Amino acid sequence: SMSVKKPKRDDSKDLALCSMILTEMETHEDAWPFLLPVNLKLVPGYKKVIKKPMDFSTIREKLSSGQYPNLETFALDVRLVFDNCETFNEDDSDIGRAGHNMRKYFEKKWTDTFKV
Ligand SMILES: CC(=O)N(c1cc(O)ccc1C)c1cn(C(C)=O)c2ccccc12
Repeated sequence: SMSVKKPKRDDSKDLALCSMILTEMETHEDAWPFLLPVNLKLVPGYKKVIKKPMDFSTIREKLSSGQYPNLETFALDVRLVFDNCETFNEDDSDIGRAGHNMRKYFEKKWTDTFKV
């Protein structure tokens, strides 16, 4: 409360750490469905069904331009990519399985990186 400060983690390295994680995501073999935005003009259903499209290149732009207030808003956008993928794709399709793989890959990196 007022004049009572909770000890809080050192967040000075978060930008660098999130960029590192995003780089590893971008270079993962199964990253290909997520490297660019879904083409809203060529993919029927997507624009109407997926209310908040997100992809790695958009996250990279936002990260490079100071549009993430904190590390949690970054993680939200990464998870949005995979939540969108699950909504639109069958689990056993190539894109669907890529998304599950990439979510697992992300969440372990997230855990290993930030609760030291
Ligand atoms: C151009 C395009 O729309 N896609 C795409 C396809 C690729 O092979 C490589 C990269 C991308 C961005 C699609 C991504 N999709 C996802 C993530 O569900 C889709 C879901 C349905 C149809 C297309 C896509």
